[PDB]
Amino acid sequence: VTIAENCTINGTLRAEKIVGDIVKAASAAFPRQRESSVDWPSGTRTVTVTDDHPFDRQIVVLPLTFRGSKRTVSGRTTYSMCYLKVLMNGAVIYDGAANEAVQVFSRIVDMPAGRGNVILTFTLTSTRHSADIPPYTFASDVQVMVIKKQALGISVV
Amino acid sequence: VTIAENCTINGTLRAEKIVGDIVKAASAAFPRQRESSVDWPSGTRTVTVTDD
Repeated sequence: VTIAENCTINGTLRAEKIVGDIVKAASAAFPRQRESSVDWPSGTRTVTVTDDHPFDRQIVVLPLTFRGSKRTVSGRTTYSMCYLKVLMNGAVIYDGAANEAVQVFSRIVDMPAGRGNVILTFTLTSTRHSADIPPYTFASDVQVMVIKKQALGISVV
Repeated sequence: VTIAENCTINGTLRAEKIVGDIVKAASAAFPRQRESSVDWPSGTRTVTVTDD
């Protein structure tokens, strides 16, 4: 069926695939490495978006908050840094580090139509205070949405 | 087309605008003003939502 203008269903629409201006969403938590009683985020999450749409799309990475720590023992101060590296199709697009203050990563990745699948890799690494004290870092979940760009519902200029 | 009851699609539904029980979204970044080797966010963004 090809409808050139408005189509109005007054009941229930049961569609398998929708290629409209709806939102797509995926989410995951970083793998946790643990010892004794404490764990920290350390690992990689790979998000694949297929180019199965006829219009360009925006992949929005929602605010991801990552933070390290500082510990002073016997007057000696040690840092536990949290490194977040974000790759688009194998090319580094973000490389951030947190020591004490929180760092927030939220980005827009322009995926066009027909260019191919877009792969976003989020690698997070935590460094220990010393050989005996494990890393003490925090990192929130990675959440990714796909939106339409230049849509008629919401516009942004 | 006007349908008074359920409509079922066994393939791909491709609509430009969808009006009902859906989650719309938009996003942008603030303009950045820069000098030498340092930039900072400073600017205006507008989000318009249509009453449709």
